[PDB]
Amino acid sequence: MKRTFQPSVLKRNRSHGFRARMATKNGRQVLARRRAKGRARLTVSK
Amino acid sequence: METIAKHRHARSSAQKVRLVADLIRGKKVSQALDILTYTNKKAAVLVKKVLESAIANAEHNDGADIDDLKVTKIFVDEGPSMKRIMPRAKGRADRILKRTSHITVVVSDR
Amino acid sequence: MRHRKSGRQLNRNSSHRQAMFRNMAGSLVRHEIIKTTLPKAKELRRVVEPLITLAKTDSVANRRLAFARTRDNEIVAKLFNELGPRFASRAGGYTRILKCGFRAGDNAPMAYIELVDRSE
Amino acid sequence: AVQQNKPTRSKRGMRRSHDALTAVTSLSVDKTSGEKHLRHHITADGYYRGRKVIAK
RNA sequence: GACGACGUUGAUAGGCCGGGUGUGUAAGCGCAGCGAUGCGUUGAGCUAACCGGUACUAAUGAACCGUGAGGCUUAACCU
RNA sequence: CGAAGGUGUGCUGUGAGGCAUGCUGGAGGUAUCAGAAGUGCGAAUGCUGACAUAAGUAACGAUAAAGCGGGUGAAAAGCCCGCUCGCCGGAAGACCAAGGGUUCCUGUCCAACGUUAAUCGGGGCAGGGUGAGUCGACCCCUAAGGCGAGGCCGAAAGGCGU
RNA sequence: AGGACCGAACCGACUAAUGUCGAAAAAUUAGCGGAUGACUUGUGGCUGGGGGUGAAAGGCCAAUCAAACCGGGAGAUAGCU
RNA sequence: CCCGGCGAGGGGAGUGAAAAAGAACCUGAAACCGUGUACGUACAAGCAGUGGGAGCACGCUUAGGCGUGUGACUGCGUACC
RNA sequence: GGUUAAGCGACUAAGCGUACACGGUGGAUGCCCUGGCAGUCAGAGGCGAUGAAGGACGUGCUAAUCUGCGAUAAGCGUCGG
Repeated sequence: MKRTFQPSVLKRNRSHGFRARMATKNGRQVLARRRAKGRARLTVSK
Repeated sequence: METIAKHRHARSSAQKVRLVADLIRGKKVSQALDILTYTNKKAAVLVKKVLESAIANAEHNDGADIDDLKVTKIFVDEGPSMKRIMPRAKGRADRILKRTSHITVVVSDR
Repeated sequence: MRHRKSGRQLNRNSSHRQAMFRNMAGSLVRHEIIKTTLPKAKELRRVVEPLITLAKTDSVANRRLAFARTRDNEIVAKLFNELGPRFASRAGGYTRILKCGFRAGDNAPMAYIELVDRSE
Repeated sequence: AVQQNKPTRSKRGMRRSHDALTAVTSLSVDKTSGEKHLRHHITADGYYRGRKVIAK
């Protein structure tokens, strides 16, 4: 079947990327919670 | 004088090695080598490779006599498991556990 | 229910079955011995013994007859050209089956087929 | 296809009363070579009723 | 798995010769036709399991489990 | 010259228990009398770890197809070669973008992985290989569209936008 | 010329089978409807939970939809096991 | 050092207080799984126990008979929450 | 002593049951700590455009990862202990 995750890096980057999530203040809290919860991989990097 | 040989973690199950190592209970060695050279199985690859290693432990460490040399006890006992995951249908898995077994061969002159 | 039938199926379709027994009988006379399982040994016999039967009384037409059933003239070259005086007197069987033993691959009853007259 | 009440290890044993491997003790000795093969079979060195039958 | 037939004092299987059966005029030559093809050879040839024989090959000497006159008591017959 | 714990044993109390002791064990335990509670488990389709059962049953993943000889090797229906057989051929062929990121290749190894064995493998150990003024991007130019200097607008964030 | 005809690709899902502890959390073989249109596909964007979007089935919104999912109120509450 | 596939695994030897401390390593219970010895068992049915009990097998005392194991057969008896 | 009959009658155990001795899997119990929770007591109560918190990629004799550090890279100078 046409399964749901038909992936890319172009869909991925402009949605869940760094400068996307660290654009707005509501995004920024996720970057300031993934920090404080001590996650290694912040959002997506290659 | 008495001697023991063990193959530990033989990659099979207990009933698979119990069946051929039921015939060689209470036998002499040369009739046991001849009943294991022509038993068409995998455990007869297993324990006959080890039963000849037991008589080596006689001719070298214990009693060099092999002609009138008995096998007293032989008992295959269980071992660990390799718990892999098998996929069954409709999304649900299946905890397979690839079985493993231990065999002792005990050789002496009662 | 098999009652008075013959010719074991050997778990292949008839088209596959016939085409194997060609390329074993082609292989049989070229190396003079084959290892097979017991039934194929027991039923390559019922197939090959026509060939050296229909090759003692040599003709022009029987060359194609052992080419319609063989389609391998190199095997037909060994027939009729050595096998003639090799088998003048044997009114009947030409295979001495040997029960060899057991296949260490998959526990088959292995065996040995040969032509009787062996000196090499 | 299901079990409703698990059988004991007793009846599990008596089902295994007949699994025992048939012994193949009936070896043979050669006529004129003296060695030992299995009956109606050939040796490791190609002997069968005192003949080098396969020469392997 | 059992039951049955045999194991060189052998026809139990396979092969083989023959017959039987089934399909129909094999192939290869020669003739008639520019040719497809038709005629002769030729009711030929080929023929699964069928039937009757022939030991040609495969069914070996052994080895093996099974023993070594069968308990007690009474009655009836042996002397 | 042997603590707790474990495992049997003889005794003892109305029971919850206690006391002595054989073996295993190898460094801690605790009387009498009192103080405080994460204080006593069979259940709750309780949670977690482990092990049975069905069972040596079912199944081995398309009904394209094998068969033979040789070799390597401790062992070969499956690995390497040769010989035929069979299957695909607007594909089960060969290139590219996406997407995966050593999965390619030689030496070497079989514990584990490969729904089997395995000398083989897209598996592990080790080393190697990707070479562009023209190929694609990066780069110069915009669409849909997202931000958005001044600004308009809005409790605050922020929304729209040149 | 055709929202024209026949029929592959592409697409869709009608009928039966099989499967339904599946080879698959919706498939495979045999057919079936269309196939220059109101079509089909790729890539890149925009819309948002009482809100999106809908040739309207309460269908679809990451296998879940008569109000998605994560966290937070919150150890809600439970005359009920 | 022997045997094995110059594998795994294992038996000796050596260290060490001990390898029934060996890298899956202190201690190592239970379920589950086998080995051996002893007894019962293939005409008997049924919550599988309890009351009675022959024979056999053993540790012993003291030789009179207890203890432990099994337990033919028999009287009652339909698990727990 | 032998013979026919009649009555009665163990050892057989493919496996299975129970108890002991033996390990087999298993990793609970007792014991252990450089691990963590709750606080007493002072001190601090900030880091940040002479570039942060949190990361990427490099640095050694080195393959890798952790600690430290940053083309001066497990470290430099400097004044002391």
